[PDB]
Amino acid sequence: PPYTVVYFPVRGRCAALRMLLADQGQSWKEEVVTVETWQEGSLKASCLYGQLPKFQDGDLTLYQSNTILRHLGRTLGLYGKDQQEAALVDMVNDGVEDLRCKYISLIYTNYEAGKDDYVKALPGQLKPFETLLSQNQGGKTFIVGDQISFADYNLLDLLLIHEVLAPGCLDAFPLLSAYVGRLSARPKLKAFLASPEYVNLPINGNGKQ
Amino acid sequence: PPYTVVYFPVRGRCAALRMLLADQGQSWKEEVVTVETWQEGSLKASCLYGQLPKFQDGDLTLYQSNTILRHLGRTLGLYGKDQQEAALVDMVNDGVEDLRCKYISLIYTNYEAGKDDYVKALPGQLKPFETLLSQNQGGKTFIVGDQISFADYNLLDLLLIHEVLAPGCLDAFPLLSAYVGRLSARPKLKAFLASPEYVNLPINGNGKQ
Ligand SMILES: *S(=O)(=O)c1cccc(S(=O)(=O)N2CC(Cn3c(-c4ccc(Cn5nc(C)c([N+](=O)[O-])c5C)o4)nc4cc(C(=O)NC)ccc43)C2)c1
Ligand SMILES: N[C@@H](CCC(=O)N[C@@H](CS)C(=O)NCC(=O)O)C(=O)O
Repeated sequence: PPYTVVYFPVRGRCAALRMLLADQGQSWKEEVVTVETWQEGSLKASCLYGQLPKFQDGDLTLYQSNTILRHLGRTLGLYGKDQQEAALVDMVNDGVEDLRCKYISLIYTNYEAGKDDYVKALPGQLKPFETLLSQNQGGKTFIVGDQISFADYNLLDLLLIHEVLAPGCLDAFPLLSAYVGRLSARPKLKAFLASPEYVNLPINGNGKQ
Repeated sequence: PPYTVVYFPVRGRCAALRMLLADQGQSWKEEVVTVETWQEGSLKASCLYGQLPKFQDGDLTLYQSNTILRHLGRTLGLYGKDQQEAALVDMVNDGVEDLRCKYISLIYTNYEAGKDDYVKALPGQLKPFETLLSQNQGGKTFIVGDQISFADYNLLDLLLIHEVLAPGCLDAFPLLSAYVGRLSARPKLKAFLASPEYVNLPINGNGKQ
């Protein structure tokens, strides 16, 4: 198997790259890291920024989830068909990252106090991606151009975890909803999304969702 | 003039890309947006994510500073020599981003209370970049490979603003220090870093630093 994913037993910042790997018919080894292993200290100390995911593609070793996604996109043709489209994919993914940061802050540092304000503010954070969809072939293909990209898998995961956090949060965004259903029903992705290696994992690392 | 930058009269999220543009001998028109004009509300409602910088290259239009950086590096040859080096540059820029986010957070939401602990934690946040330099040509060329990349400009700007925040914070990191000196000696970049266009601006939108 060409790829190794080294992460905690969490969906987290690895859910999107896992989706990408599964939907593209790739195989990969999961190295699961428990609390005991991480506290041991040597794995962490070997990690560039002392964090996970760690990712192996042959004898290339990568850290940072967004770096990993861009890498897979580069080498599996999921980065747009020209340089202009590649910039657009960078835009979209960076917006996805900003919102994911806000989500992670809510989850890990302010769930009970912040959830109401967060759900009240969420439609403003989702409207940019519906605008994006509506300007690209009526939103009936992918988020950028007419072929799938790594930003699609990233945006999809962000949308799914938000539909967990605030159910019905996509009712006001018909295009984003049809987009979730369409990408979710792709066959290899569907299979992965229903497998135990996905369902048995919590979204996050602190029991909140 | 091919390029248009549309950001507040600040350095902020634009200091790096400007640096790159100046160092590559590029010309660009600056459109300056005051807080009064911003607070009017129209330009903000036309911004994809409600933020600036907004960037125009021909009739391609971009938002997000990292998107702009990656686009400039893709089109100017500052994004590695092969796919592996591009992935390493990504890994570096994302590390830079994380630290930049911590810095932005401090600067805007907790300067007085949080500066002391920010400074105490800074060496561990810098140690990875010292390690990277030590494994690429003795730290005596660039952060990745043997030619400059957009990650170099973003990292340089990060280090400069941290030296202003924590004087001598590079005392313990000889390679990062010599790096700041070397890249700043580059002719076009030195010229730009002493010009009024750069010098007359505050590091951040709220004058803290
Ligand atoms: S850049 O101008 O420094 C910049 C950095 C990050 C984000 C942006 S922005 O999205 O385009 N945007 C403009 C405004 C930043 N800003 C402010 C200001 C003071 C307090 C806040 C609220 N806030 N902003 C940020 C980034 C956070 N945060 O914690 O992440 C918070 C809570 O914004 N004041 C400003 C004054 C000027 C100016 O014209 N000075 C002479 C410019 C920008 C600016 C948020 C921009
Ligand atoms: N910027 C990183 C963030 C990864 C991250 O913070 N992961 C957490 C998992 S909850 C972690 O590594 N925590 C361990 C630590 O910092 O010791 C990425 O995108 O990969």
